[PDB]
Amino acid sequence: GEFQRKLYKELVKNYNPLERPVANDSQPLTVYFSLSLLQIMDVDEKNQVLTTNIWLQMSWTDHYLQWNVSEYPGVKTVRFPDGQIWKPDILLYNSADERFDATFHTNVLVNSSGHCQYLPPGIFKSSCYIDVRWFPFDVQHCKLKFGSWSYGGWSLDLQMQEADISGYIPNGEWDLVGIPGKRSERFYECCKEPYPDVTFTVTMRRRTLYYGLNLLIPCVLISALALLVFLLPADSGEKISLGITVLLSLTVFMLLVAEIMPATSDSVPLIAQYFASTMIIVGLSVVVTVIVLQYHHHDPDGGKMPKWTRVILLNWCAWFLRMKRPGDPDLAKILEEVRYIANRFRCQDESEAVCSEWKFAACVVDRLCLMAFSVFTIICTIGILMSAPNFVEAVSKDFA
Amino acid sequence: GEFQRKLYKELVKNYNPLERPVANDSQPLTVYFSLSLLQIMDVDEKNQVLTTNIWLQMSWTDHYLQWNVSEYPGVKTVRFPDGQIWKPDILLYNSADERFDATFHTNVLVNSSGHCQYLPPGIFKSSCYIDVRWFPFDVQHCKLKFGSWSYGGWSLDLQMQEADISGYIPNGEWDLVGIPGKRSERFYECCKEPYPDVTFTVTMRRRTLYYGLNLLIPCVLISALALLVFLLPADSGEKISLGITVLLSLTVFMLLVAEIMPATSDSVPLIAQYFASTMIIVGLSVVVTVIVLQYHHHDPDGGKMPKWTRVILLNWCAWFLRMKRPGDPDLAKILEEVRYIANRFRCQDESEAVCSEWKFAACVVDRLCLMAFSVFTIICTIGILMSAPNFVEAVSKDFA
Amino acid sequence: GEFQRKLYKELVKNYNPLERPVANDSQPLTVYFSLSLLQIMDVDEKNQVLTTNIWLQMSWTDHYLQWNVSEYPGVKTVRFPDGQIWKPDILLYNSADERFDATFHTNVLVNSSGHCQYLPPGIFKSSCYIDVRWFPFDVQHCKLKFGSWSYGGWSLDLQMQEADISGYIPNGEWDLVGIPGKRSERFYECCKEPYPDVTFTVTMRRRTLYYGLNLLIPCVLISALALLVFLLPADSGEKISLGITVLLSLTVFMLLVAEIMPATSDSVPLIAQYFASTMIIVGLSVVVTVIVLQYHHHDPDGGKMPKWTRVILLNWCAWFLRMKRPGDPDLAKILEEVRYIANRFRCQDESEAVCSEWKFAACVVDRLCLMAFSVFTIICTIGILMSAPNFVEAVSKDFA
Amino acid sequence: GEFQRKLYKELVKNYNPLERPVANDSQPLTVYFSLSLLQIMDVDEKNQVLTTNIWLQMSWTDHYLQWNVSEYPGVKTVRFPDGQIWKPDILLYNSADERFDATFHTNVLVNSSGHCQYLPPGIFKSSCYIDVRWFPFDVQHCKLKFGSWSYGGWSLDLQMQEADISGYIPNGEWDLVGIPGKRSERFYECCKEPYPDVTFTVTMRRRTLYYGLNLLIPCVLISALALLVFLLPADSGEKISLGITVLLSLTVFMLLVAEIMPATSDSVPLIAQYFASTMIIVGLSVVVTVIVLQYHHHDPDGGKMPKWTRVILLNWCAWFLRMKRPGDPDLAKILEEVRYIANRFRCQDESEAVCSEWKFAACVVDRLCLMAFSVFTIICTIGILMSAPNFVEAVSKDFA
Amino acid sequence: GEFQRKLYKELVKNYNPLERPVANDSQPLTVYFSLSLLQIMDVDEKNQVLTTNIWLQMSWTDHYLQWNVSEYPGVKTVRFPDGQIWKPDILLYNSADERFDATFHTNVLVNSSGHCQYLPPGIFKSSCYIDVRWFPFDVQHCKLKFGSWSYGGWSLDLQMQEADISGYIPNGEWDLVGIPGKRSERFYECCKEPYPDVTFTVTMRRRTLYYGLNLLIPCVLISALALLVFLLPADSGEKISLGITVLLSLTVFMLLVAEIMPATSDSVPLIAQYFASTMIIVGLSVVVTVIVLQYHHHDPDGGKMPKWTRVILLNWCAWFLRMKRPGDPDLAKILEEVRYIANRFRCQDESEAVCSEWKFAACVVDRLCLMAFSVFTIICTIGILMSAPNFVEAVSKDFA
Ligand SMILES: *[C@@H]1O[C@H](CO)[C@@H](O[C@@H]2O[C@H](CO)[C@@H](O)[C@H](O)[C@H]2NC(C)=O)[C@H](O)[C@H]1NC(C)=O
Ligand SMILES: *[C@@H]1O[C@H](CO)[C@@H](O)[C@H](O)[C@H]1NC(C)=O
Repeated sequence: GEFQRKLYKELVKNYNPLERPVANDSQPLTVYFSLSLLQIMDVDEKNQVLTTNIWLQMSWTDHYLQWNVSEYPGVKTVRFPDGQIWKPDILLYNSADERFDATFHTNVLVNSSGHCQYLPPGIFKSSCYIDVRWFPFDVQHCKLKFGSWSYGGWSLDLQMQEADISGYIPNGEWDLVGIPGKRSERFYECCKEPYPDVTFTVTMRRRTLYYGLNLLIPCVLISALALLVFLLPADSGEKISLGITVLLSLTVFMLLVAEIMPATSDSVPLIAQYFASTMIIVGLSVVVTVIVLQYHHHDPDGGKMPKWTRVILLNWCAWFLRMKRPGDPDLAKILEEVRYIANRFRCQDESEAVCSEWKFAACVVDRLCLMAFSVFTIICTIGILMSAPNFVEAVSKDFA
Repeated sequence: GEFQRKLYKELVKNYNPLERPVANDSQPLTVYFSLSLLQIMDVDEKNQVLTTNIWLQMSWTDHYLQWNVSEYPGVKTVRFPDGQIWKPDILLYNSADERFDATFHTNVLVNSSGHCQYLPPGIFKSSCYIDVRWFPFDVQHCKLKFGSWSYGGWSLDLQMQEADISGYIPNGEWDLVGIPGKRSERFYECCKEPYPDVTFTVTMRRRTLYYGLNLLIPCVLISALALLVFLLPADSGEKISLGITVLLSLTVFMLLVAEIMPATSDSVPLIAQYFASTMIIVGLSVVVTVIVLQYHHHDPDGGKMPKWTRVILLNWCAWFLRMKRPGDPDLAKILEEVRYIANRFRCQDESEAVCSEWKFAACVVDRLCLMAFSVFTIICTIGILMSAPNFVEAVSKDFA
Repeated sequence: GEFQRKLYKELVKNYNPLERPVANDSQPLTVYFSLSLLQIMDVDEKNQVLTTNIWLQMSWTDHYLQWNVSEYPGVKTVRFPDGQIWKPDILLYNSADERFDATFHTNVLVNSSGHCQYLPPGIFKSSCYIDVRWFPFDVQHCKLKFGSWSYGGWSLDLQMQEADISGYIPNGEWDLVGIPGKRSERFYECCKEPYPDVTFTVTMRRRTLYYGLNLLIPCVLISALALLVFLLPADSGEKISLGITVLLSLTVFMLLVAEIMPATSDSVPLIAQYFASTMIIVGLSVVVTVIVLQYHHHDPDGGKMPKWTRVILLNWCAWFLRMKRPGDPDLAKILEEVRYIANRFRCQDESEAVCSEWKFAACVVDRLCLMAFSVFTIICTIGILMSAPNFVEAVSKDFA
Repeated sequence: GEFQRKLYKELVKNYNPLERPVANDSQPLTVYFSLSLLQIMDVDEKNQVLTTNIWLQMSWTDHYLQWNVSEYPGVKTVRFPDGQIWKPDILLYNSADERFDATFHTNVLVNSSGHCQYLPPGIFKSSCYIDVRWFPFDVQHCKLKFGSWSYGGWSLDLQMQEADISGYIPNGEWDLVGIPGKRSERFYECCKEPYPDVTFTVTMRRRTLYYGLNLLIPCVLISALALLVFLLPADSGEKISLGITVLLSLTVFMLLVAEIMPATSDSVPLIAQYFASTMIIVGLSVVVTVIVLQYHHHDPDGGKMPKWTRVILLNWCAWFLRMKRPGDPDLAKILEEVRYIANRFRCQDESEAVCSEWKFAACVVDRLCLMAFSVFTIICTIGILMSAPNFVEAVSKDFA
Repeated sequence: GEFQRKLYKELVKNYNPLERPVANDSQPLTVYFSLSLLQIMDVDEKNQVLTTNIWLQMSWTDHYLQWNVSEYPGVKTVRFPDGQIWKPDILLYNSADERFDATFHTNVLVNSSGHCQYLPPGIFKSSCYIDVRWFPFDVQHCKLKFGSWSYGGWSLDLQMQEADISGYIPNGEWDLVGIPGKRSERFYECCKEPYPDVTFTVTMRRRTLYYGLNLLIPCVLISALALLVFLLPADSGEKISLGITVLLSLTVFMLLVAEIMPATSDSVPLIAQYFASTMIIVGLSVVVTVIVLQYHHHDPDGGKMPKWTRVILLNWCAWFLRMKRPGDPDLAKILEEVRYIANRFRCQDESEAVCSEWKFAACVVDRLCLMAFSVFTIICTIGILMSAPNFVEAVSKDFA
């Protein structure tokens, strides 16, 4: 239309995009800043980078871009592209992107009275410290710092508007708690100039269903299965094989899990503590199984049971465990032969009884060690998990 | 040619690319929007990104770019590059690309009467929520939202044309069902201005042959092989070794499969349910094998069989399982010697029979547990799979 | 030089880069298209993308860029950069790159009579469907489609020149067969305008030495080693352990191989068929070994051999397998004692013979199952491989 | 404001951005250079690239960009974008980025008297040689070299300002020691022109908690568990199985650890030395276990114990190890029969004693080898770790 | 300064950046080309791409950019940015980068007499065929081809200057041998125009310490450990378990090593040959162990030793191996009873001797196979390694 063509011709006359559009040069220009969170794409634990989808919101009043609607009927708003009008240089201070300005520069919508709007979308990759002390029950507070790169408070004073979460898309791995923010003023040393900024901090809570189903349950199941060695009779030769195979499975699960948590060194993760406890328990179980095996295959002709060990185990433990311990010249010549055979059989029988007593001693230490290790593992696996804060809330939310 | 040179010189005179080309400034400009789906490249389950090959289609009528063919014989169409004529700022709202405008800006083809065409190709990376509750039998509905970034309904009203799938290239992993779309109007709070848009939703069905051949069949084969422990005689010492080796193979297959599904926590995947069932069954089988082994190697001098257990197993189970349970002074001196030897042999024989009865008890509990576990595994592996909807359609399409 | 400076000043006067340089506006402009294949970089099986190194070749006659050599002695050719002269907008239709125009825009070399040459190099990432039905013996036909994005046949008619392979660099993984191409005309619905294009299809054959050395040979070696269980005496307790360990090795090799082939679901790959056959054979071998073991440790006091089974195995199989089956009052008191001892020994001997006959039955079923499984595995591993076409040519080329 | 508009109009008149702004052409221009370290993002060991977050600081005095504040009240500073004023071409010499200039060009802030400030942020990817001789106890010195690309000392002399670490964000994997720097002058061959530069070297110390918890502790635990073979009685058949299973676990841990350290060949890493020692110890333990087993199952009818071996082991080792070694015609016919039986039993008994002596010899070599291997492993695992410098400081910092 | 401002104003008057700056249009322009190698970043074996850090060096004499120093005191050199003066279009012909021009365009330094210098840095990704026939002892010759894209020899004749390696940074994985180069002329078919170019070929030698420490030593150690099966007594039941466990470890090491070498099919790598030899040796050892086991557990009631086998083994091998092979009516009734018992014992004793002879035969074949396999493995592992050329030089450089 000729009206809007004339308006466009008149507006850009003697216009400098390098000039702050204010009526009085000694007064600042008010700029309103806000956010519109859309999607939390990736929370990188290893490299400490949070990737989000954000719609920036800026608004300010211009002095030169005004006109009378009556003179130009039918046209109410005009649009200007990049590099033709002045716009604030608001930048994310703590960015972690190769292109520091990750905003797709769109048009600028203008009032009939100078008010401007600017909503550049973009995917931001900030840098926030991530704590995994209570992983996978952690709650993080990542920050987004925004401010003018070169303008001062006496020239450009930012104002904060409450963040928008209306169009937020829920994420299946992180539960958003809230995104508060507040305006802050930072004075300098030389000069009384304030330097306003708007900082938005994101609070999100990890959803624990996936890890609780794929790591805690299977690992505790293998740990429980490792206790069966104490219920296996020593006559079969599968005790050490079974124990070492559970150890191998635990090592494989360690290999599977090693790639998730980062390489931090500020605090030992809860998953690391629990896995160390489990592997130590399994190793101790293997040691006990070896001791029991060396008790069972004890040589009957070796040293006899010491009185202290006998009275300690076979009496006291049996009392506590409620188990019962099992239990003519030719005529002379043949007489000596049968006597020798009978005495040989008698010696064999007494040696067999001597071996049986050691077998019973091994069988009675086995159940004691079973009870001890069962109590140890249940207590450890309860305490380690219940130590972490907000565990009850996490299991109330992600399981019910 | 001099004719087209003159036409080009005349057309761009007093032309502003920042002006909406309409005859009346108070009336909107009609713009037709459409799509031409070409290829579904990648469906990223973990990061929830769908990558497609798309040819956008836009068309509108211009008012200033008209001429008489008689005045310029031989020339019917003209082409303009980027930044020389006004074009709509149609953008994908829900994009997930670093460059928000992933369209390769091509030329604009012009009528002899102002009609314009614009087909910018590009590879789009949208963000759509992906459900894996019925994985790998899922059907997803990803959306593509298109609309003007700054223009209003009173100025630019979009119109929807049916999508084109003529040049669609079939994908070996996803089966396209259809790509419908409809125009929608969104009114604002202040003002009665409609804000039209065109949303295209893609419906695709996963092809299940690959997963059904590489995951379900091998895993169920190992699960079936794990049942052989109940057919292995207890005299050989390979029962625990075999069971724990099947457990190790299952753990390795878990490690192989862990990397496919995402880390969501909204619903337990069907593959997760089935794998948990299989591993629980294998663990219970190992427990039963340990119990059977401790029954087989029971000490003959220990506690006798309780009457309740004897009558429950050896009579009732044998009835049900249809198996039969197996079954001169020197003269005095030598007489006592041979009597002692004979009595020793008699005691050994009765102890052997006592042990044989326990061996039979173990052999008869073994088959009962075999039957129970076989029924359990077949019922579980049938119910878990048949629970998912459209399973019959999936196996009718991807297997016949 | 002043001559070339004057020529450059004169040439660009009143020149519009948006005008088709033709003498008559109603006639088309002939443009010759060709290719110069240089290197096949990557053939992506999973995402179906072929990456090549290409030198495009374009040539056309210009009408405004002509001069007399006598007027400008010493200068024969001139060069123009991007955006200063008109060049055809030839684009790869089926591209799979974020930047749809993957050509590095170089200069344009000009005749003294208007003829132009343009050779923009670039690395192209097209999208071609890849078949892995006969993997790793496949032969693929990937296509490259080239044509003007907006110009018509009445204005710009493409002409095809034979492709150049003089500077082709041989690839160690793919053997190039040839790169033919032909010109095609596509008429529209409204109008009799042809729309010419040039399509180049690449035919390449996979080199099979690497896969044939790293997958087929080792896997068949483990499959052959799995047959040794039938030559192992049952007295040793390593049969089940050996079989399950070969199964574990096969599972590990499956894990190694799983990452190569794509996730397609249109056809079962030959490698998948062969691996399924091998794993099924190994599982059946384990089942047979369990059956043999349960035959060997059969209780001598259990049910006797059925007559049918005895005559079927011990007679017929031995006939076929050519193996031979192995084979004073005190005086009265001592008389009864020695009689009892002798009768006990006699019963023990007959029970031992009864057990020996079952041991022989197991030993004779073992060799029969060995022969059956050996024939099965050799026949399967020959037929599966020889089923694929061009197998003889592949082994003649990549092995001799 | 009209004042700042007039000032902007006056400043850029007859201004050439290609001219060095100095009053006297024969004198150099002083430029101050500094740094503001913000974050150490990634220390790439394999490809030797250090990625940091840096805010460059430059300052210099301009001669043409001056004005009187009284003539232009209310305006004190002006800002200029890229390409409108002259700025130094300071570049990182030893960069490892595809875009050699990884700085986001921001505005330039100007005094009222010509002084300029320029703080372009960016993420830098330098290339510094990384030493892993003492990994994971290493301390690296990566360098950042900055200097003008084309200007000389007689025209542009750099000056160094101390680095800023006020806004440094601590990293969980690297502990920053300090970032010193100094100015250096490099004369040329032809000409007495100095060429100043500023080099900043970063000193950082690796935090060892993660590796010390996930690699050293578990590996030494498996190494200790491998010693249990010497406490396992030889009667059970799990010695070789246990040893080879610990070997398999060690191989799996090698596979897990192989991907961390780079592929350098200048020095053997400490972790490589320690792992080689551990695997050699385990292999030697397996060899000793095989020797002990072949001693235990020695045939009683074979060669007798040599006198030298007997006196060396059974006497001296028992002295040192303090273990005790265990310990009528018919009448004639029956007489000969019982005599034959008794002599058979006597020969069996003496053969059993002969075998028992070899069993004791194996049992006594077992404990000697246990002691030797325990001393070897503890000494090796102490010396290898304590060899590295700053080990005490590392364990004092990262563990207390 | 006003002098340099005036000089800049005068220089760019009537200057065309599209004109070759020569005094005579019919004469060529001499351009000197050189290189400054800085760092070899990555040598990609799989995709055949060599990434380097390069400083290009170009120099030529300009005719229009000259001035008198007396007229402009104090200014000796001027700098021009991209796109304001003519510069040669030297491009790397065999590039493998998406951006074909990987040079960061810097300024151009100018004499007071027209001489120009241009040093654009950049990271280049060329494409050179990589041979791995002798991996990891290979020496590669990658090439870098440079030449003008459109200018001819009659207009632009390149001249080669020797490469610079003063600032070369040593690489821990590749040892640079040298970077020679030579100028070459390529005539065309139509015309006698030479087309000069400068080609630089890089010769580098791989450092073998890392591979020689992590692959050859551990693999040969496992291969040596696999030979212990022949020193293990057959009475213990760990022979097959040990052999199959070494096989499993070898398979795991194959999985670890599979990802290093590329997927070429032109030649079998030395590492592939050696690994195939090792796995074949281990498989043959397992086969021999099975044969020995089936000899040891031979049934005493089966077929007797054939005379040929007896004389071949028990005599000849024992000769060669120097081992010795081990070694009143009631009165009648009791007489018959004791006679029967004695005859039973005699038959048992002779059967035991018959079994002992087979046990000795197995024990004597075991050591023969041990010697054979030891000789085989040492000879193979020496010959395969020593076959490769420059092996002695590699072990002299990377080990001493
Ligand atoms: C314009 O360029 C073309 C080739 O690049 C030249 O035309 C060729 O000339 C030769 C000799 O007459 C013929 O054999 C060819 O058939 C021609 N090819 C084509 C495509 O026409 C021509 O020489 C150049 N013109 C000038 C003045 O140099
Ligand atoms: C600008 O502000 C100052 C004080 O705030 C005042 O003295 C001056 O008059 C103002 N100038 C204009 C044009 O309003």
